[PDB]
Amino acid sequence: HATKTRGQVSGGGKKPWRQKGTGRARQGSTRAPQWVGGGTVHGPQPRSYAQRTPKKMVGAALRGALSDMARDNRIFVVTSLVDGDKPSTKQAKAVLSGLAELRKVLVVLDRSDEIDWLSVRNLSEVHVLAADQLNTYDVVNARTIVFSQAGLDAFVGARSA
Amino acid sequence: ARVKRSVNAKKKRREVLDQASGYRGQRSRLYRKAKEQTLHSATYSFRDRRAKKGDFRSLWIQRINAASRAQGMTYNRFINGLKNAGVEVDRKMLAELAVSDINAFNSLVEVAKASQPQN
Amino acid sequence: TTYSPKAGEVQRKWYVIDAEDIVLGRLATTAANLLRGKHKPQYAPHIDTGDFVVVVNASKIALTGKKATDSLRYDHSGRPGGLRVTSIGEMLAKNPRRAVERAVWGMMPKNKLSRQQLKKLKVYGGPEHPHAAQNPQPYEITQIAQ
Amino acid sequence: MSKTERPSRRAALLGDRPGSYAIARHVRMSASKCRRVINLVRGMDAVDAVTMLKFQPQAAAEPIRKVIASAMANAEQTEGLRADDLYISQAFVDEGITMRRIRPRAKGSASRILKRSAHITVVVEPKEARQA
Amino acid sequence: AVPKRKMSRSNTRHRRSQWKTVATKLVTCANPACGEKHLPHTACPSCGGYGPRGDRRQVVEA
RNA sequence: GGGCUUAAGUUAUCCGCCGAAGCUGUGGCAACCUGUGUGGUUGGGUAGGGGAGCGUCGUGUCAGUGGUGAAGCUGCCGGGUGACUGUGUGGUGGAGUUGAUGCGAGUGAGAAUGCAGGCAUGAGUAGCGUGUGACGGGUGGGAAUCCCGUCCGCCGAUUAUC
RNA sequence: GUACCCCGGGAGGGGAGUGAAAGAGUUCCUGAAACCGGUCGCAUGCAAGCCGUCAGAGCCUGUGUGGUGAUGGCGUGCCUUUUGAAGAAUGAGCCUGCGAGUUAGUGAUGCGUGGCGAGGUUAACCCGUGGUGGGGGAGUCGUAGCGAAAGCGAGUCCGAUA
Ligand SMILES: [Mg+2]
Ligand SMILES: [Mg+2]
Ligand SMILES: [Mg+2]
Ligand SMILES: [Mg+2]
Ligand SMILES: [Mg+2]
Ligand SMILES: [Mg+2]
Ligand SMILES: [Mg+2]
Ligand SMILES: [Mg+2]
Ligand SMILES: [Mg+2]
Ligand SMILES: [Mg+2]
Ligand SMILES: [Mg+2]
Ligand SMILES: [Mg+2]
Ligand SMILES: [Mg+2]
Ligand SMILES: [Mg+2]
Ligand SMILES: [Mg+2]
Ligand SMILES: [Mg+2]
Ligand SMILES: [Mg+2]
Ligand SMILES: [Mg+2]
Ligand SMILES: [Mg+2]
Ligand SMILES: [Mg+2]
Ligand SMILES: [Mg+2]
Ligand SMILES: [Mg+2]
Ligand SMILES: [Mg+2]
Ligand SMILES: [Mg+2]
Ligand SMILES: [Mg+2]
Ligand SMILES: [Mg+2]
Ligand SMILES: [Mg+2]
Ligand SMILES: [Mg+2]
Ligand SMILES: [Mg+2]
Ligand SMILES: [Mg+2]
Ligand SMILES: [Mg+2]
Ligand SMILES: [Mg+2]
Ligand SMILES: [Mg+2]
Ligand SMILES: [Mg+2]
Ligand SMILES: [Mg+2]
Ligand SMILES: [Mg+2]
Ligand SMILES: [Mg+2]
Ligand SMILES: [Mg+2]
Ligand SMILES: [Mg+2]
Ligand SMILES: [Mg+2]
Ligand SMILES: [Mg+2]
Ligand SMILES: [Mg+2]
Ligand SMILES: [Mg+2]
Ligand SMILES: [Zn+2]
Repeated sequence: HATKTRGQVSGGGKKPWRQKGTGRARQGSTRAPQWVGGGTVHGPQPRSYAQRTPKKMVGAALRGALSDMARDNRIFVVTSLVDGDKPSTKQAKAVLSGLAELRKVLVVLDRSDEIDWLSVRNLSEVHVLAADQLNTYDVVNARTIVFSQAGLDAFVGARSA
Repeated sequence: ARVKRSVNAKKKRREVLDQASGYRGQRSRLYRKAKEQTLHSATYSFRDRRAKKGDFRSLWIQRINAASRAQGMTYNRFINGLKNAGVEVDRKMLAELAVSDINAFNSLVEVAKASQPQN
Repeated sequence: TTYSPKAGEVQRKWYVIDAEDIVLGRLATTAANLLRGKHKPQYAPHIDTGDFVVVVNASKIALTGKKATDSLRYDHSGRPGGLRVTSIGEMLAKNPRRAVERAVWGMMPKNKLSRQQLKKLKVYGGPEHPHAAQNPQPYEITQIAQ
Repeated sequence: MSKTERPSRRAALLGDRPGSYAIARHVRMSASKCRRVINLVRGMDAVDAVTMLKFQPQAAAEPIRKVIASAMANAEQTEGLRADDLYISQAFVDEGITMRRIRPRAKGSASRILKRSAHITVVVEPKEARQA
Repeated sequence: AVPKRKMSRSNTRHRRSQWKTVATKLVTCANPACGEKHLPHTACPSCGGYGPRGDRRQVVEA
């Protein structure tokens, strides 16, 4: 997001009229902020909103978010969804058998778990993640998480005491 | 997130133009001129809500003075007589009695006359 | 709610005062009180509740000291050198009604209602007044003890 | 919420009463100068009004006379009324579009000139409605 | 001189209301065959005649 | 100021009353202190410091809602200690938007001889830029101001011609 | 994109048609305020008005509350700047819109809050073409001070191992 200041608005180089004698207010440029078509004083400028949250804080928040619905019994683990070739009908079933429809799926296998990924990709009430990208926002937004066996194993292996 | 001022701005203007809905000239048509009079109106109303006590007490005292002087007794002697007799009927009820129940007011005048120090 | 008179609710009476040997100040205070109706328990500043006052023998109003020739009355026409001055004795001799009206008006509030009420004062320098039809009752200037 | 009995000029000016009306929009004359003659013509009988406006010296008489004649014709056609028993029940002039122009003046200045315009409305009803 | 202050609505209207005109009076043409309205002491624009019922004289060829 | 010495003047003295948003009575609100059943003290306020909020726009989430009519605009009837507001009830209108809780601001205007537009005031006022036009007829819905004609006037080292 | 008819020279309007809607008729969505008017209610031609406020009759209305307001009291605008302004000091004709405390730094220094805690924390960059996640401890602050420094060290420096 960006705006043009009085220095960036086109024109406005010269004094509009003499300082005295005209009976008009003293003006310095036609692009002064109080003019129609003039520059914006404190309008937005491009920026980044990223915050340097500590690693321990980010990880712990993730642990607490996962733990709340672990205690609430909202994590299921499946060996996999779908067999052979890949449909969305199959996994829709596997998950509806699990429970409800505000879902998170973990399949971790970042390179070749196309079967499960592309099956659950189009549900629109399922969010699919790799185990190395769980993140607190998605965990909190999820009403339940279903891990693939490999997904849970890889998350545990990536972070364990 | 550019914000346009009009929707929020008009609220106080409508309030003030409603508050100034009997004024003469610009004071009931123009928000800026109505705003100046509403400040004066609020100051006058606050001042007059406290001066009203004195105004009505003065009216009651004048009516009591007239009613008691009709009985040959000044207001000060009448009030001192009531105070000595121990009748704590106030300026207000006394004025209402004077206007409405003149016989009861005259009986109170007799009470004050009897309760006078006579000195 | 305090009582308030309603237009013609209070009935206005007619009094007559013989200004024979009565000081101008006392006469004017009494006239102002009667005209404004301050002796009535129904008094209200905003509604005329007073009575009509007919003053007779205004030419025989008593004055103390050297007022009859040293107490001056001034009028100005509103133009340069437009002052006239006459002593209260001369004014009582010539136009007593003007003198009594000036005194009463000075003692009466400065109001549109006061201007209206001052018309209720009928001043005559002689002992006779033409308002027998209105049947004015005699009024005696008195004082209440203590 | 929009629906039925939608507002109309006839409903606002007559409201189920007999009579008619006529509007001349964008009359190329000033509203005040039109009002100067509207004030005279309001409340008169329609035939008397048009005959008088044939003789009224002001330039506003002509458009107002034509409006009154048009209202009379509208009444005669849409309510069977006759021209000789109509009277001008209402008559007013509102302001229309104004054009800003420039008149050059001394010392290089330019003075604003306003070419104003008016809308004229006349409402005619049978004379029996005068005492109603 | 220049107007010191903007005149109030009451005063502006008090002065403006006096800018008006009187209605033209009109008189019925004495000619029975015309019966139209014309200005007093003026030839009838319709019949183009002038004078009383009896001694009528043509004035305007219209 | 009226008027006043027949004090409504001065003075000593006595008895009453009037008189403030002061004090007291009664009802509501608030800050602080205190042992925490009580109570006490306090609450004019510019520069300025501290604290807690209203409204607008965007937005995460949840709950929604909308042609059986959103936004906006505009009445009425109400509400709050304030900014303000109703989950009251109409009208206009025609496609969005409410509540909870967070997040982000081009977040609030009466002033800057502020900027843009619209419109008043003066005012139906001043002016309409050197002057000579008259009349008959015509045209036309409409003619002092167009056309034709006749009188008359004006320029003519230029009001001509190139 | 208004056939046809009527008044009109037209412009414009009145009927009628089209359309869910024409008071969506091309100046066309919504249509606010200044500003200009018609109608109705009340007041107003003896009155000295920072235009209000408190008291208050009458009339109208009663959609039993609202509109108006005779008359009485009290009452010298807003802002700026000032010892002090209703000021005959400044600015503002009016409405609508716009118009001024912002943002960036692994800046400086407090506070609130959260994490970890004798430790805290990464920067560049690498991986995640899948992001907001993981790696990266190079550095940096804390961990001992005192001295110009060599240096010494819970001491050090001036001093004479004072
Ligand atoms: Mg430049
Ligand atoms: Mg410059
Ligand atoms: Mg620009
Ligand atoms: Mg008294
Ligand atoms: Mg609505
Ligand atoms: Mg030039
Ligand atoms: Mg005048
Ligand atoms: Mg008090
Ligand atoms: Mg107190
Ligand atoms: Mg108390
Ligand atoms: Mg305070
Ligand atoms: Mg205090
Ligand atoms: Mg402050
Ligand atoms: Mg629905
Ligand atoms: Mg919106
Ligand atoms: Mg919200
Ligand atoms: Mg802003
Ligand atoms: Mg504004
Ligand atoms: Mg100027
Ligand atoms: Mg402008
Ligand atoms: Mg004007
Ligand atoms: Mg004139
Ligand atoms: Mg003039
Ligand atoms: Mg003139
Ligand atoms: Mg002239
Ligand atoms: Mg000329
Ligand atoms: Mg000419
Ligand atoms: Mg010729
Ligand atoms: Mg010549
Ligand atoms: Mg020659
Ligand atoms: Mg529909
Ligand atoms: Mg509409
Ligand atoms: Mg328009
Ligand atoms: Mg529109
Ligand atoms: Mg009168
Ligand atoms: Mg005075
Ligand atoms: Mg000074
Ligand atoms: Mg000034
Ligand atoms: Mg002044
Ligand atoms: Mg100065
Ligand atoms: Mg100025
Ligand atoms: Mg301005
Ligand atoms: Mg290191
Ligand atoms: Zn004729």
